[PDB]
Amino acid sequence: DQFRVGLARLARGVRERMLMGSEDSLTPAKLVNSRPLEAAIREFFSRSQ
Amino acid sequence: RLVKGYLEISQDGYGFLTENLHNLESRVAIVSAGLIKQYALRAGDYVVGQARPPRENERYATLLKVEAVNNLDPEAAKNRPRFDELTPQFPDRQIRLETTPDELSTRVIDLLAPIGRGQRGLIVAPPKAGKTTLLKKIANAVLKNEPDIKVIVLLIDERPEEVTDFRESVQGAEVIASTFDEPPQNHIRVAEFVHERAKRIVEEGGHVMILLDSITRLARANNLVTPPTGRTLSGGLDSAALYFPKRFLGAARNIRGGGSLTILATALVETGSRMDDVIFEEFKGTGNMELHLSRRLEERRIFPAIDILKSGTRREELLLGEEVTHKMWLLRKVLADMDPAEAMEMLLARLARTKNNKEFL
Amino acid sequence: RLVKGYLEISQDGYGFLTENLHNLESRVAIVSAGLIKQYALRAGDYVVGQARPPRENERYATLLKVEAVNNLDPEAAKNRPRFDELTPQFPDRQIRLETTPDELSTRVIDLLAPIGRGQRGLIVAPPKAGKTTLLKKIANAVLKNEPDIKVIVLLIDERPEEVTDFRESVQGAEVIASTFDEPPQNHIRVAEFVHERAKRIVEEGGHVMILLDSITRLARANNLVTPPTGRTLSGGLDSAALYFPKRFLGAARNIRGGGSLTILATALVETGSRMDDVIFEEFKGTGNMELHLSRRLEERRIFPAIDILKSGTRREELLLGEEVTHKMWLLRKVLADMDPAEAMEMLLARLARTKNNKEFL
Ligand SMILES: Nc1ncnc2c1ncn2[C@@H]1O[C@H](COP(=O)(O)OP(=O)(O)O)[C@@H](O)[C@H]1O
Ligand SMILES: Nc1ncnc2c1ncn2[C@@H]1O[C@H](COP(=O)(O)OP(=O)(O)O)[C@@H](O)[C@H]1O
Ligand code: BEF
Ligand code: BEF
Ligand code: BEF
Ligand SMILES: [Mg+2]
Ligand SMILES: [Mg+2]
Repeated sequence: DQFRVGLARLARGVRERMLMGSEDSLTPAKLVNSRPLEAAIREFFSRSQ
Repeated sequence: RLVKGYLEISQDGYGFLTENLHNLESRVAIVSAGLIKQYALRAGDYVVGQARPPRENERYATLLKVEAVNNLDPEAAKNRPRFDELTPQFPDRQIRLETTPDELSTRVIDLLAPIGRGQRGLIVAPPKAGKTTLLKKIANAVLKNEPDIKVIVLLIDERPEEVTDFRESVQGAEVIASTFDEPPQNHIRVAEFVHERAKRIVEEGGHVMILLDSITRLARANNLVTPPTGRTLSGGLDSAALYFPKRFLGAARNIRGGGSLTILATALVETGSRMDDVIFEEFKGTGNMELHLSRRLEERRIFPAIDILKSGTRREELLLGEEVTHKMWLLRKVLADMDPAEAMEMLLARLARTKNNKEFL
Repeated sequence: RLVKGYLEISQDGYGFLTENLHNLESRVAIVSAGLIKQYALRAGDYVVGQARPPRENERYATLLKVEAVNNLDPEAAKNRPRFDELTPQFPDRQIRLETTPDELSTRVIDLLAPIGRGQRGLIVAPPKAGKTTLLKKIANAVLKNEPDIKVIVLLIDERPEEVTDFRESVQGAEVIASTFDEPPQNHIRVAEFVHERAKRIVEEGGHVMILLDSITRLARANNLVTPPTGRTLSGGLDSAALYFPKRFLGAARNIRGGGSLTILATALVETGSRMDDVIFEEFKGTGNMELHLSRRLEERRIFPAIDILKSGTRREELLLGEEVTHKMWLLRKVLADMDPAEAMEMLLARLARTKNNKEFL
């Protein structure tokens, strides 16, 4: 479920970026960034009580 | 809709296409980082391509497609040796100077400091000693002798009326200027932008000259932009400020892969400030050409007010034939012993008779 | 898979193998602290050995096994006298100079400053006095007179085309360069790495000549790198910056147990800066050989433009026999009273006739 939260937040960012992404050459990076969910997993396994 | 400009890449990976004024402008065209990575574009790259009006919430038009980079197709931009990787060598190919309104000056230059392509040249004179007028003559002579070369006229911290005169008298070659009314920051920005454009053009095997009036004023701007560096050099100069002018000037070089950058810049001396003399000495160790003009020779109203003995180039054998080399050696032997004003007047009298090749004969 | 390089020990206990470029690269080979301790390897140690491709998550190749250090078996690295404890002596082994394209230059050098093994020498000249060309002649002369001796060329803060010309004209000897286009950081790094390599080789009883163009530019880089040191020496120098150049130069010495480190470096003077003059005077108190070049002789195109009277070494008796010592003493007594340019012209005319030993007869 923390995994899904991270994926949903990532969907938010990738959604904004695709529309900002002019060309379709944006899948790898302009669509993908692991910072949010990666840190979310860290938060649950460390910052979760 | 088509737009054109020179690429300026920002810290965020996206860039803008600029106009001749070499500054942020409202009409600058956006270039996404995607296109930059696509075409391996680099600062100073001249980009032409279709663009569209900015969408709602967009303040600048966006480049819809890249068509030509530095007047050529984008493909070659991917696969090309980088300017910094080009082999720097001596200028192995000379240019003969001749300008109709003053052939005396061009011929005297030919006999004193021959010019090749890739030249790192400098002219050193006190104020009011034929510097600006001489540079005008060289510009005109190039635009008559070397039309193929992208001639760029850069004027830093200098007089507005001189900008107008050269703009009008350059017959269309790129004149970029930034008067003393401008702050040093504008000067540095424009100079570096022009520099990057020139390097990008030469990357394509292109031949460029940059005629830079007031390289000393550029060095002054570099000093003032240098935020601390700690200690101050004698005469009021900063230790690390001169690194940028040095690199700037030393970029000019002969390329064994085609094209080259030749920078002819003007140096001020005998100004009563240790700063100017230190700048002169510092650039002299980097330049391959020094042409001296004497203030006294000006004061007598005899032109071109050149100091023959101090002037000369390095490796004349690479720009001159043996006959011309030995002629020049003979002439310098004759002129070494006798005074500047007398020497210049006498040389003018001899050279007024005929073109150089006949005065040889 | 075999790799090679020169050991650079980092702050972390593990080191890297570098190539001639003398900096970090992607192809440098990792060396674990274990191997360093196993074979007593140090910065500048030349390591050749079979290596392996990196595992996943590894960014550089690792040296699987050490095969040779400094071209010899690693075991001797365990049992050998450390370089800093080698007993210094005077140069007790002269090196005769003869280079065909200019044997007059090598001849005059011999008659002015005989070269030994472990020589701490310096050539002092203003700009454009053949300093660089004279160093070239020395290099060329060594490359036939002493082919055995590991000849290293270190060009610091100097002209890239000179780097190319010496690279081609050195006939393959180790030419290390870092032009004026580089920041002082690169200059210092490359110089220190080359120095450490040289000391490691000399520790092996090896002979090294380091021909260092622009030692003063190296001192400039040291001054620029020195973080404060507080107070400014006269001329803009820094009090503690010169410590590193001094140690660097004084490392050259004659080893009583075999091998030698000789460094011949080029010095700038009459540059209008107290900085250069202070550097010259400071280094003169550490060196054993000085050869002075005159700007006026160059202006007359008389080469080699040497100031004979200022030229000389210390403890010439150790490098010359009695007959040669007294012949040189006679030659200086005769030439002591003569004017620099005219004295050089006299000597050149007298030496143009025959070989030096023949000139004695
Ligand atoms: N070759 C020349 N012929 C006629 N006038 C000249 C010549 N060279 C310089 N001058 C005079 O010198 C003045 C300033 O010259 P300029 O070269 O701009 O000074 P600087 O050398 O300080 O740049 C001008 O007003 C011009 O009339
Ligand atoms: N022995 C020589 N033969 C021919 N040219 C020389 C000689 N010595 C000096 N030169 C001239 O001097 C220039 C090289 O100056 P250089 O000695 O490298 O400067 P520095 O002495 O400051 O290192 C060349 O352009 C060359 O024409
Ligand atoms: F005032 Be002058 F043009 F240097
Ligand atoms: F200008 Be020289 F090479 F010191
Ligand atoms: F350099 Be000496 F010791 F004065
Ligand atoms: Mg002017
Ligand atoms: Mg030199």
